[PDB]
Amino acid sequence: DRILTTRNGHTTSTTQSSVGVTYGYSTQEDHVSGPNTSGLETRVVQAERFFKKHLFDWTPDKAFGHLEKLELPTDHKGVYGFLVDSFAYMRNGWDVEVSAVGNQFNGGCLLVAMVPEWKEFTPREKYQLTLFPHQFISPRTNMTAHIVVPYLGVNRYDQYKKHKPWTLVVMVVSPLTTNTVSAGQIKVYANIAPTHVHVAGELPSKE
Amino acid sequence: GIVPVACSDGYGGLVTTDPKTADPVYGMVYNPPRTNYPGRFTNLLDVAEACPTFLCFDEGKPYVVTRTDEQRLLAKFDVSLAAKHMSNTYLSGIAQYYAQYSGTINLHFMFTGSTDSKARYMVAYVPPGVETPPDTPEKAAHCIHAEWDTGLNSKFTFSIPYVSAADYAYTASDVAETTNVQGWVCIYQITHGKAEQDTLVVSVSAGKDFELRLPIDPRSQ
Amino acid sequence: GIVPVACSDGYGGLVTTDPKTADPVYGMVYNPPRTNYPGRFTNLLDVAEACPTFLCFDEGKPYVVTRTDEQRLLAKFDVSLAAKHMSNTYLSGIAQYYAQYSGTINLHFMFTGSTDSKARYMVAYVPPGVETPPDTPEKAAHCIHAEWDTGLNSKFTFSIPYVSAADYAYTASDVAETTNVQGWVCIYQITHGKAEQDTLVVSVSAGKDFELRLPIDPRSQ
Amino acid sequence: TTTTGESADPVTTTVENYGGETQVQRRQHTDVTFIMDRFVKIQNLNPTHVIDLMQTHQHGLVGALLRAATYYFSDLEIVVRHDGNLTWVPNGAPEAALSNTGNPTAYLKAPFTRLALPYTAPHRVLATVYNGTSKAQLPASFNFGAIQATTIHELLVRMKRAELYCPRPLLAVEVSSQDRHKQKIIAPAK
Amino acid sequence: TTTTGESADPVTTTVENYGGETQVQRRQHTDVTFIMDRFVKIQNLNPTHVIDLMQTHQHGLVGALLRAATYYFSDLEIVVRHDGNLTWVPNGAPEAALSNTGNPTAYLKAPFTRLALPYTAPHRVLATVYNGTSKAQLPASFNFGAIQATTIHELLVRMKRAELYCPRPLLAVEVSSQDRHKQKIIAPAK
Amino acid sequence: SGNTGSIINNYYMQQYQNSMDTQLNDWFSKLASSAFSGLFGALLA
Amino acid sequence: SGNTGSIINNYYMQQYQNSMDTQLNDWFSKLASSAFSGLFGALLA
Repeated sequence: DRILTTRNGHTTSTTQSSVGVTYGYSTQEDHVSGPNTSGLETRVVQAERFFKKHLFDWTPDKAFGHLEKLELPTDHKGVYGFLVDSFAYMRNGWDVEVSAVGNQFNGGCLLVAMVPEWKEFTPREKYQLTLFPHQFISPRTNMTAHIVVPYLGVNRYDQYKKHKPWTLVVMVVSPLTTNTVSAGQIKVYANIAPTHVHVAGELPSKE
Repeated sequence: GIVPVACSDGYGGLVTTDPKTADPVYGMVYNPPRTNYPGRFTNLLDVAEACPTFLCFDEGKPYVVTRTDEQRLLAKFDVSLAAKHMSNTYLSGIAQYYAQYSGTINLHFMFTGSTDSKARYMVAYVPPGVETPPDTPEKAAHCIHAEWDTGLNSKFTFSIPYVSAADYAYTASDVAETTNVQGWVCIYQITHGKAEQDTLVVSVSAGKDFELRLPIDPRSQ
Repeated sequence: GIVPVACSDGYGGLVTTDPKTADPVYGMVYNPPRTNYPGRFTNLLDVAEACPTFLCFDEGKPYVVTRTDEQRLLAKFDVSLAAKHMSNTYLSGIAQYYAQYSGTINLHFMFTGSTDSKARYMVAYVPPGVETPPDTPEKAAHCIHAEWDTGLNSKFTFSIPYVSAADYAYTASDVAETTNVQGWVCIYQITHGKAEQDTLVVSVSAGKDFELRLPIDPRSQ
Repeated sequence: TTTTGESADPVTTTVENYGGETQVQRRQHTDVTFIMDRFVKIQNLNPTHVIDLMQTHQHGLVGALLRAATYYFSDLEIVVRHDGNLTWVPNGAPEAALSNTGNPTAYLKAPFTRLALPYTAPHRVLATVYNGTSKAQLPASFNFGAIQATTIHELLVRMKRAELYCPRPLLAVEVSSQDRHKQKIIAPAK
Repeated sequence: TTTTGESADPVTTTVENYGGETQVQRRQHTDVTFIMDRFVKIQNLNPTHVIDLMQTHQHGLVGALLRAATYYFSDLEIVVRHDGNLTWVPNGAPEAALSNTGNPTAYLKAPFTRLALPYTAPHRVLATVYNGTSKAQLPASFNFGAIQATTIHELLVRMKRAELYCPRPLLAVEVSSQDRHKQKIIAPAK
Repeated sequence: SGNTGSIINNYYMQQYQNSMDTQLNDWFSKLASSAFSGLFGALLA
Repeated sequence: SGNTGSIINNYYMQQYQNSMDTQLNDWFSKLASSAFSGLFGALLA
């Protein structure tokens, strides 16, 4: 059963080349109603759905250690994005799908990981990125990686305009190889959905 | 032989807040009785909840007033125990001696106008996240808020909620923080009827879950 | 009278790892709750078992590759937590802080070639007792070893056994020891089919009975 | 909550009024006995010194909370750094008694002397303000005795099992800023 | 053991696969609470010093293991060698408070002062890295209070009942040798 | 009682450690607990 | 608990010795214990 369909709201994603789902650090969420919001937080399901982002083009010239990152949340022009501008505090986890579509004649390997409290890693530290929740993408085996993570941080609710707890990271483990029958490059995309979205502290309007 | 002990380095010095007691030297003293002496308080916050004290508005008045009947922002103050407006309150007097707090702070509004004067007011809690506080009731309506009019009951009480990222907030405010960290309270007059010289007295008390922790001795001595 | 005690010479000084606690001075502090905070680890070796980290081969690559389809020794490294090849691993990062270890160390091999590339590999554990490591699969066959080919499952894991005279081995390596004390691991390519530019990624994790003991603080500070 | 303000009946509204939820509170740190139970400096000293809690600094943690009460009761602990031997006499003793050894006298033992003393006033409670004369200042009988030594360098007092009655005003620093009193809060270096 | 490498599911093979036998292991020394529970030096000191565990040496046993975690919690013990009296204030206190005796103040007693301190941050846990601003450096609120004395000569910290969350990279010395990092291991004389 | 944290009894008798009270009550606790809460009048929630 | 070895109770109350935790779980232990072992597929031993 390499076939998987994921649903988030009124959006679905179906992949026929998956190696399952990796859950990071936990399988459920910490308590979303703590003392810091005095019972004024509310959930917004209309924001729990997939949004898209191109990460990069995986080409043969990129070597081991080449790293691409996406700090979350990122600019969002839909419901979720509106919440970031209209409420002072928020919390949510992430349902992350990364795809790298070439063909089975390509070779190589990408590491896909979710990193809490991103800091630029030194070359030597890249050898240990597997300490973070991750999966690999190798054209001979899969085109999709899927990671699910909960919200975390020193604070139970956050101000995303000031702090991004999670960072999606894609790193080249072994360079893309090409044949006469393979793809020449692979475009890597992310399909992300925020999960268990809660907001607190409605802000005034700007007009 | 006798018991061998290790007199330990780093232990034994006097610490001004230590949890031990001194050796006594003058025993058997019986005190005059003070059974049922009135007015006792065993926790500072019992007093802070029960006795609201006055806020301080421009010119040292415990009230706001407006001459025009149009809608206006009557006052805006930082949600801080170190705010100018709270500087003469008992709650701030107590808070200065603790590093952190959390919980509800209650505002009281008492209208003192004559029978023939009426008004309608609005109070809003504006969380951190905006450059400047809203100048109109319309923009502020999108925040947590309450509106009320004057009548037989002269007093209205509103709870300023504790909404923050951390579980506790600092009682003092740092020189580096330009815009207030816990947000603002904005008091508006929606409109009034013949209330040009009539005032709204504002006071503050501690809410039911208001809490102060970590005693400190900060004043210059 | 009172209790007589012998204040004992040689006892009482501060020892940085002592098993006693200091006297407290600031009581009754209640912490914000951190119930079910995710990602906790209570033993370093739980992390070391579950998260393999990459080895380092000539040029700083976490993999080996070969252009010829003949049989070749692809890599040879010392069975040492101080080996060049293990220098960027989490297992070695942890091990530097302990003087001794024993137990299984696990190697993981992940083939990243395209569907049309195939290979057959061999890994051998060569104990101490020979001058130089075997350069061919044939000579190495007489050692403990495993052979595998590529297919649907891209990963093969092999346990490097703890075989030694003493019950524990040192994590660090001495300047005097020329040839490695715990032996070698040799990775060979038996042959391949159209796998000229395809690689084998190698990582390492702690085995089930892997153990580290005797904490030390060795780095230059 | 709407009420009759003039009656001055306490009214404690909650966030539940607009859908919030009141939390759990832990108030041990604002417990009276606890907060007053720590040593504070006395400062104005002489070789002969009458122990009067009103000599604590008025803005100090203990001195300010004490002045925020009208009446109080407590036992006491003192720490004294002195040259010579230290003698203490109870409330009511003739100053002359300080010279005699029959009164609690502590022989010098470095670095200082710490003692537990009982309340000895003839009144059931003492006051921080007193509207009248006894013959503004406080009555002479409002004290915890007196101490004497060749030289008294330092004196710390600690109120034990304190009781406070009838709250009085307690002030924070006045604010000139127009918004907030700002000061340097401790923060990591670099 | 043959498995699907891409899914990143942990796989722990054993020597039993080729006829060996897995042994008994004793891992108390790699227990987190245990390993972090020892004193380490702080080093960069001033007469006024904010206690920040990130000032431990990054390659030191405790400093390195701490940085190999994202979030952590612990109480603390400190040993301070100082001239004058030592005062400590909790997280959040105004720097000015360090001058007053009402705050935990330890009177000099040779050779140094050892104290047990509780965690006082307003956050449920602290972090060793923080991806953002609070107004890279860490937020000012990530500390265990501050201490002050006339002169602070030495400061040792000890994490008590430590909890670590979310592992991060931990590095050994890089090797130039091409085979093994070699160093002088202790050996008997003569 | 208040800022004392020894698990062990005091070596000295109470008659020596402290003065002793004689006989012949928390007003602010009662005052605070008596406070009105909620709303006065009809609610349309 | 961790690097403490006195057979005897602490002289001070726990409320003073340490901070106290409030409430409103070892992930890596579970992760490690969940690891696959042995062989995948048929064995000819």
